[PDB]
Parts: sequence; structure tokens; C-alpha cells
Amino acid sequence: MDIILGIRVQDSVILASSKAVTRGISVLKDSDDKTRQLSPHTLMSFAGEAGDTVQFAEYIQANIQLYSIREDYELSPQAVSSFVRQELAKSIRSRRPYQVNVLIGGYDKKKNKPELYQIDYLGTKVELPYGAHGYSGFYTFSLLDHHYRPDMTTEEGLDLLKLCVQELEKRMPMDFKGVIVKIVDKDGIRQVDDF
Amino acid sequence: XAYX
Amino acid sequence: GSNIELHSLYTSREPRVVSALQMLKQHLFKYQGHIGAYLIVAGVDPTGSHLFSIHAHGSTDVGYYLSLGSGSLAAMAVLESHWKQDLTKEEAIKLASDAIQAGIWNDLGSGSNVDV
Amino acid sequence: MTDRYSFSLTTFSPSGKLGQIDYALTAVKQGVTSLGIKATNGVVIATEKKSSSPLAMSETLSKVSLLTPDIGAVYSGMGPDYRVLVDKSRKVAHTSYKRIYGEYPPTKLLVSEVAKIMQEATQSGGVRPFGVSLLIAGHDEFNGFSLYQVDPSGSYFPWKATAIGKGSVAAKTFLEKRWNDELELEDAIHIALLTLKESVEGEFNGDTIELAIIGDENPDLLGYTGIPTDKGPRFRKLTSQEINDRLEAL
Amino acid sequence: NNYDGDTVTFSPTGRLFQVEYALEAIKQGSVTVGLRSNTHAVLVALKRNADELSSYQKKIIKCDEHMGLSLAGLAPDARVLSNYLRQQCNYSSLVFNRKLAVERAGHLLCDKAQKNTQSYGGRPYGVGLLIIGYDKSGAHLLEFQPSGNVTELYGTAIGARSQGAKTYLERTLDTFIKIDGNPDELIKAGVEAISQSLRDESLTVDNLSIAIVGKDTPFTIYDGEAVAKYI
Amino acid sequence: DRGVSTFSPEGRLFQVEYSLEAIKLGSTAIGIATKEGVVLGVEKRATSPLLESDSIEKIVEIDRHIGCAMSGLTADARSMIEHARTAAVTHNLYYDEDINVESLTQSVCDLALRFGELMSRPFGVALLIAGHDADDGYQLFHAEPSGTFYRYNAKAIGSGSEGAQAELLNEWHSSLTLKEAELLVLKILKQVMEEKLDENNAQLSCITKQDGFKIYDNEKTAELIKELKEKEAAE
Amino acid sequence: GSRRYDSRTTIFSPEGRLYQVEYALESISHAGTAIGIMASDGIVLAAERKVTSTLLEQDTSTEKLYKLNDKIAVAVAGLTADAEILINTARIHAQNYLKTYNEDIPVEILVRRLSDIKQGYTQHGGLRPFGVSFIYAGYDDRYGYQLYTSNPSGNYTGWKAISVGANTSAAQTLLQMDYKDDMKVDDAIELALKTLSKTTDSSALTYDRLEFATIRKGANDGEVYQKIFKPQEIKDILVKTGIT
Amino acid sequence: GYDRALSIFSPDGHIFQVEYALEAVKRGTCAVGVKGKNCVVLGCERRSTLKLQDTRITPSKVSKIDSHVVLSFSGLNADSRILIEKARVEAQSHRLTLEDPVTVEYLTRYVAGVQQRYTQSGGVRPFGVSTLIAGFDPRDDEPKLYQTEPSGIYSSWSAQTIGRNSKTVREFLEKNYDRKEPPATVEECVKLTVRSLLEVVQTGAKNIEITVVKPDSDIVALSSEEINQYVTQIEQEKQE
Amino acid sequence: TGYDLSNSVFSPDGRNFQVEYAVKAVENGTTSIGIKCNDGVVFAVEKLITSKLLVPQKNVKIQVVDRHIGCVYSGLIPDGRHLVNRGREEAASFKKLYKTPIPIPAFADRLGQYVQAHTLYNSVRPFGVSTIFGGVDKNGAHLYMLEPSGSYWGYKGAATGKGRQSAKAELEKLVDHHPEGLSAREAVKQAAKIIYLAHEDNKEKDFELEISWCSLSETNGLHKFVKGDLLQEAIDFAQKEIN
Amino acid sequence: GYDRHITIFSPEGRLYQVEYAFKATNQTNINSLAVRGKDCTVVISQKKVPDKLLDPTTVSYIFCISRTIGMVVNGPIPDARNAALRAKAEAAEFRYKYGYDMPCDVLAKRMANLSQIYTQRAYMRPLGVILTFVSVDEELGPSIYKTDPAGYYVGYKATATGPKQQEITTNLENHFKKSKIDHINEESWEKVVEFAITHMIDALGTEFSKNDLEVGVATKDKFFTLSAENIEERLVAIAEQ
Ligand SMILES: [Cl-]
Repeated sequence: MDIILGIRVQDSVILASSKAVTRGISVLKDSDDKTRQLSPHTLMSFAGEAGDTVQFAEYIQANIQLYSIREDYELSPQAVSSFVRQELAKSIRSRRPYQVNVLIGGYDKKKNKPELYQIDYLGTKVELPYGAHGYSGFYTFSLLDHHYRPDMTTEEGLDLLKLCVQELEKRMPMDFKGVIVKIVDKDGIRQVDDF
Repeated sequence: XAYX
Repeated sequence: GSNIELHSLYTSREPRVVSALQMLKQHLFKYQGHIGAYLIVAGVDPTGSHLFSIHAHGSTDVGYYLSLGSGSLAAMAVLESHWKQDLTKEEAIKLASDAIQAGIWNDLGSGSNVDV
Repeated sequence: MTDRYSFSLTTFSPSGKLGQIDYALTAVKQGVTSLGIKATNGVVIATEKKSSSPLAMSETLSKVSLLTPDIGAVYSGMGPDYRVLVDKSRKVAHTSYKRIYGEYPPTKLLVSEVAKIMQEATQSGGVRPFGVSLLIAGHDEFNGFSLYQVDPSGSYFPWKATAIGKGSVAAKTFLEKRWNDELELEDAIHIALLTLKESVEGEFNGDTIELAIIGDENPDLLGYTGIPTDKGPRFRKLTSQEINDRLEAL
Repeated sequence: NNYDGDTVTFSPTGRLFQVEYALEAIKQGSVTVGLRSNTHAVLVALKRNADELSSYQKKIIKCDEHMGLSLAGLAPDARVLSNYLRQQCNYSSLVFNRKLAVERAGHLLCDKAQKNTQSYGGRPYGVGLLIIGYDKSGAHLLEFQPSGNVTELYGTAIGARSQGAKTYLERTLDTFIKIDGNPDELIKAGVEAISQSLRDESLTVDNLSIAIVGKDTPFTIYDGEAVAKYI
Repeated sequence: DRGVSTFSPEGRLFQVEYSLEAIKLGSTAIGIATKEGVVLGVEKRATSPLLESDSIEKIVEIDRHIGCAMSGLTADARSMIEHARTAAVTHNLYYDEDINVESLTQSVCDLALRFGELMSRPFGVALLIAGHDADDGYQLFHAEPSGTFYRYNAKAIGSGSEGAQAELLNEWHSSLTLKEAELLVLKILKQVMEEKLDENNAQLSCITKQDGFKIYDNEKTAELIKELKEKEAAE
Repeated sequence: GSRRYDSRTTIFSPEGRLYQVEYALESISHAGTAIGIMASDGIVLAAERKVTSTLLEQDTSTEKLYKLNDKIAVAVAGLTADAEILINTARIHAQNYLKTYNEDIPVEILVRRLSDIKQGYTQHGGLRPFGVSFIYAGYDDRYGYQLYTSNPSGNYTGWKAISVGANTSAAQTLLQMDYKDDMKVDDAIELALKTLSKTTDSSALTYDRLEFATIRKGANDGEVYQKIFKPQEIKDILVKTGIT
Repeated sequence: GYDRALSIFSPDGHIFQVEYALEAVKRGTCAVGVKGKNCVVLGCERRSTLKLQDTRITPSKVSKIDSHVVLSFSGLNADSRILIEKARVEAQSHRLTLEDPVTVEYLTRYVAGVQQRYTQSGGVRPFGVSTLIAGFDPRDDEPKLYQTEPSGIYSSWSAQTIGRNSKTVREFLEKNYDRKEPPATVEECVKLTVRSLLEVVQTGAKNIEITVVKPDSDIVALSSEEINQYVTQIEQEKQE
Repeated sequence: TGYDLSNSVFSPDGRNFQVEYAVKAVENGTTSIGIKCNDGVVFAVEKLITSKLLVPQKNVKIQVVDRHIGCVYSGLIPDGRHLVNRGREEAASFKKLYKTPIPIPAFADRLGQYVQAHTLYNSVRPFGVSTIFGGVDKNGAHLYMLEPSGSYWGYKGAATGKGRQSAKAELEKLVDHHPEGLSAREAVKQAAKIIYLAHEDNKEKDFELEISWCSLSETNGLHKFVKGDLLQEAIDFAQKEIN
Repeated sequence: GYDRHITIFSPEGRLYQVEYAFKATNQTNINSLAVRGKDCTVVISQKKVPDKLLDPTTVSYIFCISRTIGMVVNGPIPDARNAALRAKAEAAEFRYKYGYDMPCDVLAKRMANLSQIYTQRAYMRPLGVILTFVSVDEELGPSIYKTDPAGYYVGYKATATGPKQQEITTNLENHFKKSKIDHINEESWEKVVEFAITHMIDALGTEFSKNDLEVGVATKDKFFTLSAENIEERLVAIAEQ
């Protein structure tokens, strides 16, 4: 099963996402990027049913990019998250719901604050200092409850996330083939190569 | 749900 | 109740129980029992006094004494024992509230106070 | 078949006039006089029962209509247009309010809904405007007593007192002199009967005059007892006898 | 005049001008002849070219193995009506295992044309058709007018100068009706009939179009050097 | 006003006859069919010298074996081309073969009279549809907004049509080579065009069985213009 | 058929104008004057009621100034009934945006939507356009205080100070003369009333013939208050500025 | 639904509603497009009949369709918004299905398609709008400038103008624009665009808007002072 | 003026001129008649022989509805066919629901309401036919005549088309000279005579006689065409009466 | 002047198509009369069979809408039958939905509301008919309610319709001015029909045979029409006093 973690530190949001794509007892890919850039300062990671995940992410990406062009303005992470929630909240009562869980990591330029949002396929939304979806969830929550602080630096955030992934590699019974880590700060969205 |  | 009020205004006539009865049964039948309403419909109109029962599937019946709900068998026992033709008002209230009491005491579904 | 009139029959003329709305107002002008007066403790609406034939039973034709227990309506212009508006007004009071909030709409919002129906007949495809002006008197807990006029355009205005139709210009002048902010309901009825006598030619009695009030709650007209908060309708139509009683003290 | 704006308007004398104008499109169309015996039914059509570089517009359309028509007027309207016949002939076969009677094919065309003369927005069909066929009651020739009027005939002609061919057939009636079990002689009589409607121009190899259906003859069209025999 | 599908007292559809006037105002297009192929040529007619002429696309590919030249309200042709391409590909999907040039033309012409009160008016553009199929070989069709289509050995449409058609009447024979047909299109275009014919204001194209439908380069057409000038100066 | 009686409300004149839009604008030119003035610290909306009566209930009356949400208000010029149709649409769009994004709608987005609806009635449907011009007074945290107008054409433009309805030519000249950029709300109130007082077709400008509204950051700290002036409050501001 | 055929043929084979739509464009404020060697510039007229305008919030004449394509127009402003919205949606729809931004030619062909559809659809009038669509195709350094009009015809232009007195500024460009050597730099290209507008505008104050689009989604709108420096330099050279 | 350009428009008279114009198309058509006999109805029609090329007895004008109702009309023949097609749908739906064949008065109103509907809207044209129809039901014989307005009544005899005045005169004599009634076989003979007499108004072109009948005794209350010997017997009687 | 072709207002605020529909009402040249007894409502109408070829039994302008409600029409028969079929349908639908027989005055209102729509919607023309509904209502007793193309309706003590309505109206007006009651004080409906016929004779100044009249009677729980013989008995009684 797929690991998607999020940690909001002092001045950024860091999203770790598992690189493996698996169907049954087959490993389809070992270098998958389970993320879309919604806007220059907003990143969404996603895990769930095949097709639904990408189809939903790309649909959300298109709608946010359209808003940006029309108003020549970037929607706040709070606004983007509310839009995404409402799209998932529609889908549950639809003929075939999107089975997608998402994390939304954004830097609000107006408030100069990093924001992390956890939304499940039902459209259940919460703002958290740290979040996770799937079996890895419970473990990472207990570990971050201990080590996490609000005033942590980006480097401190990465080390704590490094510890989570290390611990998950031992404890989890599936090979999730490592993670891709992406930081969201005032300067935008960049990928951490060394992990 | 409620239901005399 | 809303549609009966509009009908009363449209016709310039006080509404009739048979109208409410017809409108209720045709609605409940449309929904094939999925609207779980079991109603005892009573009233006075220019035609006279009327008492009907209507089940959730949209079947209706006429009677001098009716009971519905989980306590219907406790209530009917009292009604079958004590009812007679040509009841007075004071006798009918007594018999009615006695039939509810039977339900309140002997049925776990029924309880608290009696509304008349 | 099919309604192939999907286009507006009311358009702007080079002068900026909407012809059909003006012509509708002209139809209202030809119509019999009706008026409304607002007192401190009630509202009165009145009109003449212009009987088409003496063989006709004028009681059967209601020019003053109950919309809700606390809201009454009277008109000037085309009677049939009024009758269908009353039907639509009564229904929208239920569908767009009572079935949502579990209470009757306040006067101004029911007026707003009637106004909307009449604006649509002014813009929608293949229809002419309604050929009526309405006077709607009503009470509600938070606004108190109120009186509104509604025109074929869909425009509505609140009035202390006004008149519409045949002798409106004269009637409005008469009301301006008699109206004050300290009028009791009985005073307003007296002024309403005086004002209406000027615009009537023939017989002037309870059988030729239609008059209703929005006043105190009428528990005797509720039809049931046992719920303290239900005190009965504020709309009451005056009887033939009740009008004649007040014509002796005239 | 004031009553020719649309098909939904009668004139004060009870005339439908839009229908009469559609009838005019036919008279402008190139001549086509129809005639039958007891055994065979023949269509003969004079095809019209745009210029010397252009082809000669096809006049005869096959509807089934036992039925087809020739057209005079708007070709696109002939395509719509022929396509409708093809479907009705097809429906009759698939559902009832029954070859559609020529008389019933006429009744169906009539009813289709009529709807377009009583409804606003639409227009009448701008084409006349000569339907030939062999069914359970033998050989048949029908004339369709876009007014809706369909007529069963021994012979007829429609289009420009059609009156010449129609007069000839009216004289030859007793002769050509008796041409039984001789397809070539019935075509000869058809070619001699259409010849009464020619002026200046004569029948060439790429000009003449012939079709035949009969007792043991499926509806077949003859064009090019196949009709050189009859020139 | 009056119906859009109304017949005139002469038995013609007003709106169709009026669209035929719009086509007469259009830029010239010429088609010549031979046993070696079918040539299609157009006048580009740029409204200003600042207009990049190569962007003027009045010769259009429908399939590998069917080309198309247009004249009139050329904007109206986009949906006709779209339908033709779809018809050609769809038929290949259903039957695993090339669609007959006549069938493709018939499909385009079925749109023509789908107007009333469907689209609001007829098309204001005529098409020369050129192609090859195994059954009837090299073919040139004229598709009108009436829904009628004629096959032609050679045909001119647009402003210089009746002048060009009279020239094609004399010049066309059954033994024309492709090289001869190319020069003949250039010759008649140069005759009826307002501005002087060069490689930038006129465009050639052909359809052969071997190479299919090709729009000629400006460098290639330039050489055929130079070849024409020399052979006309030769007598 | 029915074609005979169709006015064709959505066609161009030979000059390339929209007949029904031009005639609708002619209609609006007869409506009571509405003025908007935008200051550094707030916005003013002033509007003249059309020849009132002594028997019109003024305190419960609203024909000119309407509330779209807590941050945005409109002044109306034209058919009141037509305006109410559009106002309820705008009120719903504002609440749809709030439901979706959990943020109050930016002023321009609401204005663009209403303007896009008006445009539609000029290009398709064959219905008459809305005989309404709006002055939008609003605040958001992107552009701050904003004044816009829309007209039956569906065109909208931004303004420092603008008038719609009657005598706009005269009104716009007076505003263009006395308006400065560093101007404050109290000054903008005085300008709005002085402008109406000079352009009015009435003998004198009184409290019973006016609707007045301000959108102020004059709300305790970092927030925005809408004030729809009561009859007695309009009477007070008329004495203060020295018009009565 | 309202089905009435508003765009129909006349006896002389003209569609008057489409031609009257071009008259709306003629009335619209002047718009000019000039492509240099490595850039395209979109100049636009702002009629100075409207002062007391808030230039911060007033809809700007040049609209971004994507990060790499811009659309300016002449004619009915309200009509232009409907084309811009449709174009912006199609731009995102193309990125979503083709995994590549639209070419300038493709976006033009789409907008032109929409304009055409509104000339033979029941119940609708043509768009009273002509557009100039300019930009650079993905991973391409070749400048692109296209024009559309109510009829739905579109074509590529070295340089082009539309709107009121476009005849005059087209005259200027036809003699002043050399194809063999187009404006080499951004400066040269902006200067020629400002010069072309000064033939028509009136005052070189807040009446001229300039937008410079460079390759790889590099789009910037010049300020009042930046444009005023071009206006100053042009007239100082003219005094000779 | 202009009140006659659109269908469903009342003139200042209170008339629908488009319907009155439809009547002109009817007056222009060939003669058709109906005769109500003792236990049934007889229908006859004039078929103009335009050309020798017309196949005799092939272009049948009289139409059956269900199995017991005969329909004949004068005016626009296609409009007649359209009305009968609807009649067959109405008769089918009635029999489907109520089991019994549609009674004639019931069937009459089905056509009546349909024809009247084509006078309510400007989007449709009135019917260009007068339709004579009838047959035998449980309550006996019924003859009806239906005009473009949607007006219909029961008739002892009916006539419409170019020779209607001539026919109406001959029908009025039979009613006077046979109060006790007329037999089915007599009515066939008389029908033939009345068409031949009414042909004086279409005397230019020679014609072809076509008769049908529904009789309780002669056809078992079913609609049948008069053919062979009985048709020739009626033609002979008719030819003898004009000479 | 297209404001005279469809149902839109004229500058005078008038609907000409409604006014011209009223004129179509008299096209038949037939006069109808309706009166109320104690226990009954009687409606009489002139019957004119100009053609000898017509089956006189099928020539009627009186319709049995429901068992209780009768309707006489003044206007052309096509529009009359259109109105008849709709009223029959409406009366049946009402009984099914609300579980009691549609009252006379409620059907009148419903048909009047339909008439109003034709005066407001352009694509529908008004029907050129005046509908007179009669019954013995179980609440209101003997009832006369009349509808017109404008969508107007009202109750009547008595009424008359047709070319000579004003002559019949004044004749009835003058009778009720004497008696000072809203009905005919008569036990049997037979004598109320005799009154109706007698007062029409006096008003029109014409004598009637059995085939010249058409009578409809409403009693409690049925409305029925009289045969030629039933009318002959009525005419004999009138003559013998
Ligand atoms: Cl109703």
C-alpha cells in the first residue's frame, strides 16, 4: 500500500510520497511521483484506487490553473483545499465515487504561513501540523506526536521525516521502493534529491 | 431515524 | 395539510376528510411503502363526521373504532371489550384514553402521557 | 404545434418605453377604483363590487382575497388576471416559504414573490404583462402592519395610504388630507368609506362595497382550540351588515 | 402573392403556393418516362450534363430487388425519399419476410410528403418520382407529386417537354401493354416515347439511362455502352 | 420576414440561390482530372502585403487518396472538411479499406440541405473534391451548397469561373499528362487573377495513386511558373 | 407562423449597434440619479428616489440601494423589478463562491458574472435585455475599496467616482471638478450630496427623496461595515453638510 | 428554445449580420500587432473620453489565454469576454488531454471556429469582435501573430491592426515594416508599434497600452513612464 | 386587414378566414356522397379520368377504418389520407383499452377534436378536406360529415365537393319520398344515380364510379367495396336514369 | 397593427382577439336561458335544423359534463366540443384526486382559468364560446355559473346568452323585481321548465314547436336533457292556461 506523509514546520510544508505502483503481486513502477503542482505555492500528494488518483489530481490541477489565468491571482491554500474537499464531497453520492485520499501542502503569501490539509475520499478535511494516509498513518502519528515541534526548521523537518521513512521501511511489510520528498516555501516548490 |  | 389549504382557498369550501384521505393514500402508494406513515385520519366537514385508517403501502379502511402502532393490539383489546353503538362524547374520550393507557402500560413502544 | 413564441413580446421602443407595460397600466386606469389605508393597529383595503348584471350574484365574485391568514389582496384592472395571480400567490406562499420555515411569509417577501411572477410576464417568451395593479395589506411579528402596491412591471412600493384605478388621482388627494400617524383602525375604515363614495356612481351599501381589514387576531375564526400560540387570522372580510352599520355613522 | 410566404398558409381560392412552386421545380427538371406491360415495367430517363467536361446527373435509384424510381427536380430530395423507401422495403423484409407492395410504397411516400405541407418551418419536397416494381399482383408504375398525390398508371412522363412522351403513350396504350415476355421491345417503346420530348439534342451513349424490373428480372440499371443497343 | 426553406415561384430555394452568389465573389479554384492524376489549384488573394500568404490554406487533405479545394466563405468549409475527414477515417475503421471518392462527396453533400427553423443557413462555399479509388480511378467532383454534386473532367469555381470553364472546354483532352495539367491550371489562373501570378499568391496540388495527395512547395510551383513563361514565349 | 411577430431583440443595426441595448440605456437615462464616490478610507453610495408622495412609507422602502453580501452593495438605475431578478442571482453567486472557497467573493468576480448574464440577453434567447444599470460599491483584501458600473450591454468598468441614470453628463462634470485622490469618506459624502443637489430635477433636495449608504473601515479595527442610512440619519447629514 | 435564423444570405449573396458585426469592430478602439525577430508586441488604444477611471481594476485590453499566448481585440467588450473565457478553458483542456500547451495557430483556429459557429446557428447573432492572438509555440523561438474576425476566417500577419482608423495605421505599417529585416530587438519592435499608434491615438499619455511577449512564457505589460519615454524620443527625432 | 394571413386569428367578424379558405380547396375537389339506409350506410365518390393511362379500378379513394367504418373525402387527397391515418390510431387505442370496436359517434368526435386542434395554432394549416364517414355499431347505423373547422353532425344524406348542390337536391327528394326508410341495395343504386347526376358539374372529363357500404344484413356490419355484378347493376341503373 | 392578431395589449389597454372571440359567440344565432327553482336548475336553448339532410337528434349545444353538472354553449360547435371534452376530463380527474364530485362553480373557475391563459399566452387562441354550467350543488344548492373568452366567470340568479340576450335579461330582471326572491318558487322542475319556456316566448315574441327547443334539467344527484315528446307535454301545459 502507498505511503503519503505531510509535515508543516516553521516556514515550509514537506510532502513525502512512496515511489511504488503495485497491482496485486506485481510492481508496475518504482519511480512514481504521486504529486501534482496545483499552483506555484500549492502542492497536492494523492493515494488511492488506480486511474481515479491521477484523473482526480489532473482535474483539480486544470481547475486551479484556469482560476489563476482568469484572475491573474493565486488562490490561497485554504481556498484550494476547500475547492478540493467540495469536489470529493460531491463524488461520494455520485454514481462512481473517486476513491482518492489527498494531502495539500501550500505556502500562503498573504499570511506568510505554511499550511498542511488532510482530505479523505469522503471529503473529510482537517488542518494539521503533520498528516498521513494509509497503514503507515498510525505509526507516523505516534512518532511525530513525540519528536515534532511547531518552531522546527526545514532541515529539522527533513531529519524527522527521514526517521519516519527509515522506521516505516523496517515496520511496514510491503516494499514501497523509497519516497520522493518535496518542500513548499515562499520561494515555491522544489524536490529534495538526497533521501 | 426515530419511530406508538 | 398544505395542499388541502390551497384546495380549500381554490374551491371556497371547507376541506373534506375524503380529500385528505385520497391525497394521502395516492402519495403513500406512489412510494410503495418506502414512506413508513401509518395514519388514523379523522375530522368533521359539511358531509358529517368521518374516521379512517391509512397504511404505509396506501391501503385505507373505514371504522367506528380504529387503532394503529405497536400498541394497537393492547388498544384494540380495550376497544373490542368496551365499544358500543351510540357512544356520547364523554364516553368516547374515556374509551379513547383507556385504549391509549392499555398501550402505554403493556407496550414498551408506547409511554408517557395521553394526547386527545 | 409547440409554443414557437420563445421571444419577448415586450421590447424597448426607441424612446426607451416598454409599450406593453404602459398599455397594461392604461388597462389598470380603466379598472374600478380600489384603495388601502394603514392605521396604527391595522390596515383596511376596499373596492366597489361593479356587478356586470343584476341577475349575477355579486357575492360569488371575490375582489378582496385572503392570501395568508395575515395577508389580504385587492386589485384594479382585469379580474381574470387577478384571479390566477391570487392562485399563484397563495401557492408560492407555501412552496417558497411555509414548506421551508414552517411559518407564513412576512408581507414584504410575499409581495416580492408576486412582483417576481409579474416581472417574468414582462420579459419571458410569448406572454403579455398582467393587466392589474395589486394592493396587498398584511401583518407579521417583526415588521408589524404594512401596505404595498404592485404594478404590471413588477415594481412594488410601500404606502401609508393610496388608491389605484378609475378615480385614483382624486382619491389620493382626499387621503393625503385625512391621513395622520395616530389613526385607529375604525378611523381608517370611516376614511376608506368616505374616499370610496366619491368614485361610486350608483348604489352605495354593504352589497355593492367589498371591504376587508388586517387587524387583531380572530380566535373565533381559527376553527380549533388547544394551542395557545395559534390565536387565529388577522385578515377579516367585513359582512354586508357590518358595512351598513358604519354608513349610518357616516 | 401575400399567401406564398410559407406552406402553412392557404390562398383565398384554397391554393397552397409553396406546394405549386415545388411542382414548378419538376417541370424545370430533365424528362423521364415510365411504362409497363403485364410481365415487365420500364423506366427511361434523359440525363442532363452541366457542360462538356461534366458527367450526366444520374436519374434512376434502386430501392429493392423488385422496386426503384426515376427522379425529376431536386436530386437531394429524391435521395431523402428513395432512402425512406429503401428503409420501408427493408423493414417489410426483415419483420414480415414480405416484399413491400408497390401500392403501399406509394401510400407511404404520399403520407411523408403530406406532413411537410401542413407544418410550419418545413418545406414541400421539390421532386417528382416514377416508381416501377414487380410484386405479388404483377408489374406496377406509380407517379409521385410532392403535393402528396400518388397515381397508378400504365405509362406516364414528368419533367420538361414531358407532354410529348405522354401523348405518344396515350396512343400506344393498346400496343405496349401487350408486350409480354419481351423486355427489349418494351424498352424500344420507352425509348421511342422519350424521343417525342427531345428538341435539338438526341439520345447519345452517356445521355440515355434505362431501368427494367419483371417476372424473372431483378431491378437493374443500364448506362454507357449497355444502352448503345437501343440508340 | 419569410421562411429560410422557402421556394421561389420558379421552384428554387431562395437561400441556396443566394449562397451561389456568395461563391461567385470567392477566390478562383481550378481542378483538372487526367489518367496520371488530378491537379487542384487556387488563387490565395491576400487582402494586404503584410498577411503571411503561406497561412492561407484553401487546399486541404481529407485522406491520403482525397484532396479538396474551396471557394466562397472559406470559414464555412472548416466543419465540412471536419465531417469529410471523420467520414473517410470512420469508413476505414468499419470496413478496413479506402472510402470511394463518390461516397465521400455524397457524405459531404448530405450536410448541404440540413438548414431550417440543424444549422440556420446553407454553406456559403463550393468544394472541388479530387481523389483516386480502385473502382472508378482518378475523379474530380464539384460539391455545391444545394446538396447536388457533378463529376468533371475539369472544373473552375469562384470569381473567374465562367471565363476559366470556357478555356478548360477547349484545352482538356483524354490524353493529358500530369505535367501538362499542372501548366494548364497555372495558365488559366494567371489569365483570370487580378494580381500577377507568382509562387506566393497561387498554390498547386495533385493526387496520384502512388504518392497520394500532395500540396506543392513554393520552390516547386515557382519552377512550373518559369516553365510556363518560356513555353508561351516559344510561339 | 410565429416569425411574423418576432421583434428580433438580439440583432445589429447597419451602424453595428444593438437596438435593444441602446433603447434600454435611453430608459435608464430617465431613472433617478445614483452616484458612487470611492475615498482612501471608504466608499459612498447616494441615490435620488423618483417623485415620491407624502403617503409613501419611507423607513420600510428600498428602490435604489441593495445589499449583495456584508462587503458589497449596489445602487440601481432603471426597472426596479428587473434589478431584483439580477440582485438575487448576485446574492446566490456570492454564497456559492463562499461555500466553494471558504472566502468572501472578490468584488470584480461578482461584477463580471452579473455583467456576463446581461451580455447573454444581447447575444441569444431572443428576450429583451435587463433595463438596469448598477453601481457596485465593494471591499476585498486584494484591491481594497472598488467602484464598478454595469449597463444592459454587459460591459463593466472601474471608477474613482461615477454617476448613472438622469443627468450623468452634468453629474460627471461636477465630480471630475471637485474629486481629488487623497479625499476622505466625510468629504466624499459632502461631494455626493452637493452633486445631486445641483443635478436634481426637483425644486429642493430633502431627506424623504434620498437613499444613502457608506462602506467604511470605520469598523472596530481590521474589518468593514455597511451602513444603509435611516430617514432621520439622511436628514441629519443634510443639515451637517448645510443643504437644508 | 429560440431557433430564429438571424444570420441569413441576402439576394447579393451577403450575410448582413456578419457584415454589421464588422461595423461594431470598426467602432472599437484601435489594436495593433507587430512581431520582431525574437518577440511580438500588442499595442492598444484607450479612448480618453473616460477620465476619473480606476486603471488598477478596469478590464485591461490585452488578456492572457495561457502563460505563453495573449489575446487583444476590437469591438464589443462584453462579447470579447465570452471568447476569452472559451479560449482559456480550451487552453487548459488541451494541456489536460495532449499533455502540451496549445500552439498559437491551434488557439486561433479554436476561437475562429467559435466565431464561425455563431454565423450559422439559430437564435444567436455573430460576435461583434476581431481578435489579435500572439505568442510562441511550446519550445519554439519563432514569433506568431494571428487575426480572427466575426465571419470566422483567420490568417497569420507579419504585422496587423484592427478597430477605428485601422486603415490609417495599416497604411503606416505597410511602408514602415520590412519583411527581409523585421525589428531585430524588443526596443525597435515597441518603438514601431508606439509610432504606428501615434498616427491615430491623439495624446501619447494614458491612451497607449503596450504588452511585450517573448519566448518561453515571458510576458510583461509596460508602465505609463516606460511608454512615455518612447513617445518623447519619437517626437524629438521627428523635430527635424 | 391581415387577419386572413395567419391560422387561428379571429377577424373583427369573429371568423377564422384560413378555415374558410380551406373550404374553397374542398369546394374545388371531386363530388363524394353518403346515404344512411335502413340497417347501414352507403358511400360513393366521383374519380375524374385525367388520362387513358390511368389504370381502371386501381386508384382507390374510399378508405376503411377498423373493420366497420367507411371514410370518403373531397379536397386535398393527402390531407384526407392523414386524417384517416389518425382515425385508425384513435380506433386502435379505443379497441386496445375498451375491447369493443369504437362506436361511430365516439369515432366522429375523435376526428372532430383532431381537425379542430388544427384551427388553434398559427404553426399548423387547417385540413383541406370535408370527410363523409360512418358505419354500423351496437346502436345501429350512423352517417357523419366533418368540415375543415372541426364541425360535424349526423346526416340522413351527405354530399361535398364541386357537385354538392346537385347531390344535396337529389338526397332531399329521397328523404321526402322514403320516410319509412331506404334498403341497402336501393341506396347503392341511388348512390350511383346521384354521382352520375352530380357529374354534370365536372362534365369535361369522363369519370369512374366507386361505391362502398356497411349493412347489418348485406355485409354483417363490415365495410366492403361494391364490385363486379352489383357495381355494373348500379352503373346500368344510373345510365338508364340520365337517359 | 399586429397587436390585433395575437393576445397582446393595444395602446388603449385592450385585447382585440378576446373582443373578436366574443363576436364569434353569436355566429350560431342561438339564444340560451338558465333559471333556478327550489330543488332544480333549468337551462333552455333554441334548436335550429336548417338542412333537411341533417339528423336532428345529433344537433345539440347542451352537454352532460358529469352526472351532476350540465353545460350549454353559445358559439361554434367545434370550440363548444373542445370545451365540453376538457370539462368532462377535468370533472373526472377532480373526483379521482379529491374523492368528491367537482362542484359547478369550481369547474366554472377551472375553465375560466384555462380561458385566461389563452388571453395571456400568444400561441393559443381564445375559444369563441360562452359556457353556462348548471347543477344542484350539495353545498350551494341550485347553481348557474357562466364563463366567457376573457376568462371572466360569476354566479347567477338567472342568465341569458346569444344575439337577443338583453331582451331575455330585462324580461327576467322585471320578474325578480316583482317576486323579490332569487329563484322560481315552484316544487316540480316540470313547472320551472314551463316558466323558462313561457318567459323566453314573451321575451323573443316567437312561438315554439317541440323541435324548436332544447331543454336541460339539473336535480339533486343527476343532470338530464328532455326528449322532443317531454317538451311537447311541456308546450301543451303552457297552451292550456
Ligand atoms: Cl386553474
